[PDB]
Amino acid sequence: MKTIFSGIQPSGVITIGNYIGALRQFVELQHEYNCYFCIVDQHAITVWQDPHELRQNIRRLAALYLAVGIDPTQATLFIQSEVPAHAQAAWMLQCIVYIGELERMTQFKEKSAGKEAVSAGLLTYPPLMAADILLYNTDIVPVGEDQKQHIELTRDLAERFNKRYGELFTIPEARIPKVGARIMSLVDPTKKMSKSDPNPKAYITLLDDAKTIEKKIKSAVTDSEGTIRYDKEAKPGISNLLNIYSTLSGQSIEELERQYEGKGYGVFKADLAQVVIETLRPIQERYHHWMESEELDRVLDEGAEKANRVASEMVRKMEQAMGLGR
Amino acid sequence: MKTIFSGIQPSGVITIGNYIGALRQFVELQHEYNCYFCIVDQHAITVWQDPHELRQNIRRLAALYLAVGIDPTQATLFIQSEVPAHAQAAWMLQCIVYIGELERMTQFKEKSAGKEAVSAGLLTYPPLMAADILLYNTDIVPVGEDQKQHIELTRDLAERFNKRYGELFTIPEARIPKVGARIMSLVDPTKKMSKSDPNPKAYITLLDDAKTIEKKIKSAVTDSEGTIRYDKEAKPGISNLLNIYSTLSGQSIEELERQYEGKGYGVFKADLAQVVIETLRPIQERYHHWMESEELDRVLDEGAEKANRVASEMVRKMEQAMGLGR
Ligand SMILES: N[C@@H](Cc1c[nH]c2ccccc12)C(=O)O
Ligand SMILES: N[C@@H](Cc1c[nH]c2ccccc12)C(=O)O
Repeated sequence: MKTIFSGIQPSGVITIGNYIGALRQFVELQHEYNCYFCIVDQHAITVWQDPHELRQNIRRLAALYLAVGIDPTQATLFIQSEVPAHAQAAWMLQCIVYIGELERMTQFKEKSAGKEAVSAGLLTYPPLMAADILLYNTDIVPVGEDQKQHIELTRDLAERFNKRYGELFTIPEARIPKVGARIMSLVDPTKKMSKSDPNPKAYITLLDDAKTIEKKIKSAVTDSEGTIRYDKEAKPGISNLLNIYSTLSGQSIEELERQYEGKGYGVFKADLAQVVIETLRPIQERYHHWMESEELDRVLDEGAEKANRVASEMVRKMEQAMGLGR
Repeated sequence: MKTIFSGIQPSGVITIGNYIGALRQFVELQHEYNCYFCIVDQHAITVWQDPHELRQNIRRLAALYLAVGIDPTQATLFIQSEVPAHAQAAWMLQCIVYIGELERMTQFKEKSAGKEAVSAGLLTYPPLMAADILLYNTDIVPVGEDQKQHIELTRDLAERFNKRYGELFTIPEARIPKVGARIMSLVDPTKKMSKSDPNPKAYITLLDDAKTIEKKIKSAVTDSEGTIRYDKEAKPGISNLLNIYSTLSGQSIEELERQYEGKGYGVFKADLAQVVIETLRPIQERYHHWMESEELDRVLDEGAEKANRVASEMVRKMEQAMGLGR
C-alpha cells in the first residue's frame, strides 16, 4: 500500500481538536495505507525538557494513541530514539544540506533579535525530520499548513541525494488533514484550538475529567442572540460549539438547529458537555488500561522492531552510496 | 589505566613527520594506556568525497596503523560509522551546545566571506568530535596546537552536561607529542611538513618508494655554509635533516655533527636517504601484507565490537539522563 509517516511530539496532552481534525481519521487510514506513527523524542530535546516529564509523556502519548484506536498489528507505533538509523541518517543528510537552507527557514526566527543562546538543535532539527521521513520511503506526510516548509526541504534533500548518489529515496508529498471544519478556541472563536494556548479554558483534553469538561463548555463563549443557528461570522462561538457537537454525535447541523429550536444556550451547553463525556469515557478507560499494562512496552518493542527492519536497510544503502565504512 | 582517544581522518597518506611526532610514540604507549584509534569516516564526509576513494583510504589507513605497529589485542582500532553511538551521542550534544559557540569556532573560516553553500555538517562537526572523545571516558586526546580549540568546546560540553544531569563524563585534556622533534618541510624549513602541502617534495609519505625518497631528500633545501652544524636560525634546512636523521637512527645530534665533522651535504644526504629507506622498508611490507590479508577486517570487526561495547553503554546512560526513550 502507500506509506504514511507521522511524527508525534511527545507532550502528553492532545486536544479534542487534534482528535477531531486528524487523529480520529487515522484509525480509518491505517487499513488503506502503510502507517508509521513515530513518537519523535529526539526532536523534543531541541528545547528544554524535564527528563522525568519527557519520559512520562512518551508513555502517555503511546497509551493514548492506542486508546484512541491505533492497531499495533496493522500500523507501526514506535519511539524515535529506539531506532538508531534516525540519528545516523540525520548526520549523512546534514552533510548534504547547506547552512543557508537551514538558516532561511521560516521557523528559525526563534533566534530572537540576538538570542545567541539557541541550541544548535533548533537549527539542525530539519535534517533529522527529513531522516524520519525518507528512511521509510514514505509517500504521504500528513502535516498541517505550517509544516509544509520542512516537507519541501526534505523533498529537496531527497532529490539532491538521489542525483548525486543514485535513485534511493522516494520524494514525499505533504498531504493536508481531512477535517473540513476546524475546531476553534472555546474562549476566542477566531483563534484555533491548541494545547499551547495559555488559557486552559480554551481547550478540552482527551483526559479532561467530566467535572472539567462540564466546567469548560459552560464557559465557552456564545453570543447575545440566544438562538442555536450556524453563522460563521456573526455567531462564531455557537457555530464552533455546533461543530464540535455535530462531528462527535453524528447529527447534522441542520438537525441540531431544528432540535434546539426554541431552546437556549443553557441546556445546549449542558447537552454538549454530556456528548463529550460520553465520547471520551471509553478512551480514558482504555488509556488507563494501557498505562497499567506491561503489554504497552511489548507493543513499543515490536513497533521499533518492525521500524528498525526498514530503517536499517535504508541506512545500509545510504552508507553504501556515501562511501562510509566497509 | 588512563584512556587515550585519537581520531584519524581517512586520507591514506601520512607523512614521515606525522610518524615521527605521534605515531611512533604510540607503538610504545599502547601498552600502558588504553588506546582507541578511530578512523573518523563520518567526519571525512563533511566535505566533498568520492565514495571509492574514501572507501579505499579507510582500509589503507587501518593497514598503515597496524603496519607501524598498533597491536589490536592491546589497543582498539575501529571505523567511526560502525559504532552508531557516535551519531546518537552527537545529536544529544548538539542539543546542549549553543549556535554561538559553533560560529565563534576559529575554523569555520571556511565560510568564505559568505560562500553560504557549505555543508551544515561543517558547522556541526564539533559536537560529533565531542561525542567521539566523551563516549569512551578518555582522559587524554593527542591533538596538535591546531585542534586545541575543539578540545576546549568538548571540555565545555562535558562540564555543562555533568552539571545539568550529573557526573557522567570525564573532562578530557589535550596532551601534545614529545617536544623537540618538530619536522619542518623539505622545501621551506620554517613551514611545517604536511600532507596538505602543494609541493610533493616538501614531505615524504610512509609509502614513498626508494627512488622517490632518494630524490626528495637530495632536493631538500640546505644552506651554503656547507657544514653539518645545528643552527635553528641561519641553518634551518640542515637542522631539519639532522632532526629527521637523529630521531630515526637514534644518534644524538652532536654525535651526527662530530661523525660528519669534515663532510659535505652531498654524502650527508646520501646517508640520510638510506637510513630513511631502511626505516620504512619493514613498514611498507607489513602494510602490503595487511592490505590484501583478510585478517584486516577481522581486526576491524573486533575493534567495532570493543568500541561499541563501551559506546552503547555510555549512550544508554546519556539517554537515561536526557529523558529519552524508555
Ligand atoms: N516538528 C515537527 C517534526 C516532525 C518530526 N518527525 C516528523 C514526521 C512527520 C511530520 C512531522 C515530523 C512536528 O511536530 O510536526
Ligand atoms: N578534525 C579533527 C577531528 C577529530 C575527530 N575525531 C577526533 C578524535 C580525537 C581528536 C580529534 C578528532 C582531526 O582531523 O584531527
